Amino acid sequence: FTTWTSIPTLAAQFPFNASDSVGQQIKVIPVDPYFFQMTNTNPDQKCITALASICQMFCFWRGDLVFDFQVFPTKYHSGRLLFCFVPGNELIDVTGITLKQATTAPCAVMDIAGVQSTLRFRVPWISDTPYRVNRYTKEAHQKGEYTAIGKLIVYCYNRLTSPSNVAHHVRVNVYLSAINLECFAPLYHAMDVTTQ
Amino acid sequence: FTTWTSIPTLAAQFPFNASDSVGQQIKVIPVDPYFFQMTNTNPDQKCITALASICQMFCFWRGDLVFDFQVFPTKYHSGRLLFCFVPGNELIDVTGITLKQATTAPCAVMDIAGVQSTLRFRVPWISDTPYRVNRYTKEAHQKGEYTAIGKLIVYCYNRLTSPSNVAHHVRVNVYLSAINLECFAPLYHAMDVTTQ
Amino acid sequence: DDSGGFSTTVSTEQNVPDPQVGITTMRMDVSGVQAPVGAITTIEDPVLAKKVPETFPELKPGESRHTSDHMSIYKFMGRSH
Amino acid sequence: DIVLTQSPAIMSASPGERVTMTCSAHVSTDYMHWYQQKSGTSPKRWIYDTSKLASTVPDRFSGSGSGTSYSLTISSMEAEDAATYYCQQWNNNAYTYGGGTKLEIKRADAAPTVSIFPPSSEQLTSGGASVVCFLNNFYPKDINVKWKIDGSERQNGVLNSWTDQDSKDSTYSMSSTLTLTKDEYERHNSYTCEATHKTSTSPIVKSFNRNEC
Amino acid sequence: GEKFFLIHSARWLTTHALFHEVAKLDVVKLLYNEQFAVQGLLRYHTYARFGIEIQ
Amino acid sequence: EVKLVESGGGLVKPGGSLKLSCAASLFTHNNYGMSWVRQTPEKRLEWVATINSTASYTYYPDSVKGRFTISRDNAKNTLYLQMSSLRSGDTAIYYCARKNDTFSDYYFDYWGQGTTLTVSSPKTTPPSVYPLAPAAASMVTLGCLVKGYFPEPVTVTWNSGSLSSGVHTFPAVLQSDLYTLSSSVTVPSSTWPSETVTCNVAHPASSTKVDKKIVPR
Amino acid sequence: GAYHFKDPQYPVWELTIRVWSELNIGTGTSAYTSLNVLARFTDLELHGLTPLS
Repeated sequence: FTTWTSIPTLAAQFPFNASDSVGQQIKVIPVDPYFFQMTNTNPDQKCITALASICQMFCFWRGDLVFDFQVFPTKYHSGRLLFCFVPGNELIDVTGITLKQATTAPCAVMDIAGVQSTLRFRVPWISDTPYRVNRYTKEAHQKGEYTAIGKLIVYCYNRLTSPSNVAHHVRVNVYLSAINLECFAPLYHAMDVTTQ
Repeated sequence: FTTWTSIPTLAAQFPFNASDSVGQQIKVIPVDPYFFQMTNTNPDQKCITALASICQMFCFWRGDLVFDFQVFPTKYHSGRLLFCFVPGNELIDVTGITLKQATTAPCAVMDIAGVQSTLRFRVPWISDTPYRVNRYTKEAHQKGEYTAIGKLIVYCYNRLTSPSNVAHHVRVNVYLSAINLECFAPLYHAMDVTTQ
Repeated sequence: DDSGGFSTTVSTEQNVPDPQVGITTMRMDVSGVQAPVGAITTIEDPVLAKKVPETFPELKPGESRHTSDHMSIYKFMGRSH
Repeated sequence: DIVLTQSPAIMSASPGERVTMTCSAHVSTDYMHWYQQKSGTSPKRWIYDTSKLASTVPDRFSGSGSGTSYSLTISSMEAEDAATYYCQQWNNNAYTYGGGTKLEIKRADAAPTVSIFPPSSEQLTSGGASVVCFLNNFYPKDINVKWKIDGSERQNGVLNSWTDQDSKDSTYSMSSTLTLTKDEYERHNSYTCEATHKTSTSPIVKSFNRNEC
Repeated sequence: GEKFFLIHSARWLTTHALFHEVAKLDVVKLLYNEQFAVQGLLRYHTYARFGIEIQ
Repeated sequence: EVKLVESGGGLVKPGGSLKLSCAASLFTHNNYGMSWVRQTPEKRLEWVATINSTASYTYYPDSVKGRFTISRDNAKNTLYLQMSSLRSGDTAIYYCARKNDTFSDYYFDYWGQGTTLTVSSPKTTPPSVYPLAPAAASMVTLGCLVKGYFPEPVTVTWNSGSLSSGVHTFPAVLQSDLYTLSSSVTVPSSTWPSETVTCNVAHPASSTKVDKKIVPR
Repeated sequence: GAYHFKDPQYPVWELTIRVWSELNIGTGTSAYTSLNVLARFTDLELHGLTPLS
């Protein structure tokens, strides 16, 4: 099955406007292979990633995930982003973290212009249990069993300075893949779009 | 005499506008060393290439010709051209050839932007007779004796996409030279400007 | 070459079948001291797309407890449906 | 060979809405190319291939369709589209044209202004006459103008003239000429053209007498 | 037989929305036409086995 | 910019012949096939002619085959269109058209200004222009009535271009072998009857100029 | 075993081009760009010549 899981597919989509202050939070991502939010109208369908259509058939999962951010700038914009990873679970109160407070957590910066346009971001495995359960079959919550190892935050580390005859926003695609992955205990379940 | 013939001189001139559709024919060239069309007003003179003022003194000629196209763009335009060579003689009906129909003939594409600006185009020798006669001394036509090995067509393979603060056309010069050339049977004749 | 053509730019082999054994096993730092060249890349090059990424200091996970692997088709679909 | 059709004839639209027309053939065509005939001038480059707008065309226009049905998608109607479109097929030989879709800009309802003139004396000494009725600055285009001739209506001799949409006030104007003879003119007294409006209930009766002056 | 052919073109605008399909074409069917030079071999034969290059 | 200048045209009786010329410049003609497009005033459009680079290939539709003759002049860089066996179906406006290729099909780019051909058998008639007088408000409409002309192009301009913004030029109607229009002008109440209001009438076929001053009744 | 030209079963390959991200311009920048597709065969093998056109 690793022929499907080790190939990155598109999962998310977000813009980077020129009218944001330094330290504004752009997009939050729960860290799990069950995440996907794209959809289409003609025909009526909810799109899926390749990683979500393997791990939706197992009770447990384990391994490092690889986020790939791809920007689409011109040659003439400038600015810096700050990706931050907070360890935990799928539900904590995360938007009280200020920009200076995010440097305690492991983080990395990205320069927009240049000849490279892809940042491969490998998330380590930080947990207290060896395997992390699938819960989306159930309906009620329970403290102790979870679906995530923490969340990810996308900040604005430097603003977008640009000329007049170019556009005012740069769109970023978010890919999704895995490495050193392991699953067991099969079942059947159809996923649903996580509306973040 | 090869000290004159092996040096490229300017022969033709044509613009590439931003308002042409894909598949519009820009310029046709009969393939012969007798071709030249530039002129000047002060003083009144008809310009000549170096290749035409050697081969205008011989009854027969043979060898491969080398067309050199030189563009003058900015760094910020984009588009592609399609040079096509149709074998034949100096008179066929050539403008019925569509853009898809031109790919059967030997052809080559050119990218405008970059760090190179010159395409050297070597035309092979395709004929049924070993030597091709000079006819411009005579006045009437005759089927069987000709002056060309075919014609060349310049298409528009991709359109000109540009910003606003640059110009809207790129001019292209056409050079002319020969290689492996052979002539014999001398005479005297003064050429005249081929008005295409 | 069979066709007698010419090529300097390469679009390499894509979607390698069965790339990795799906049990967490071993074949010391995996990532560490050396600066990450896999942290930044270009995804439009198929040559540079298959480079193993790293950005944080990690090490070896270990070995699983259950013997057989549940990520092979012949053991997954061996169960009837 | 084969002939094209266009399903609307004259479509009106307010600025800021969608406009959609359809060109269709009975033998399936591959690539469809459109043209725009402005009033008084020649058509130009409007649409090369199936979906490929020209150089000087704004981005809001579009084209689609394959086989039999073909459409011209306008997302936002604007004030610069006062012209006539044409579709053309481009298979084997004939390259036949469409029927012609006259796109006019919709203006709100307005009352017609009437000023009817008696014929001049130089025409009345030439053996004939032309009782001409005027209408100015009215909407819609289709209006019912009838003559009131001693209480009756005569449909013989009616000459109606029609302009296009003016590019400034977006209004329509009309002539209504009643062709007569010198001695046929001198039988009636009551001359009245009335304009049947669709929002105003009664047609506006504007009259004059022949035996005046 | 093996020579690059121009089979179809399209044009990409600003007004096309996200995930819109610009061009949808059959690769094998458009090569089978008289206007190309590969017609002269495929017209008189019946079966073929081949690979496809795209640019 | 591509320049296509048509020439010729006029009043041709049925059973005659006429040659036209679209002389273009600024671009090379031996890359371009040329054609002709017909503008009948009732139904639109119809395409009639084709000749490629050399003068060998001529493509006509079914109707105009055997009636028309086309020939290119690459030395003088011009075009021609020899029409024979004319009748009233070809009373129209003629454009010279330029062919260009798309991928599987063809395409036009530029059409010229166009001429005027009318096929019928009356004589050339100068017009008879008579005023339009009322029998009161801040806006007073005036007008000239143009009547009795067979050649179609006429020029009705108010005070040689002074009142041009308030003009309602009504089109002409063919009635009993006579065309008739009525240009109506918008005049303020202070101009009439205190100043001069006179329309120009220019009939270039018969070369007649009739100025009609609107007088109060 | 092989493709049949004069009576195809179903098309072997089907090329597709989707808009991966939208095209954005400013003022006066041209609102379009052309596209082209090139194609050729590799390793052509023929079998069984037929007389019928």
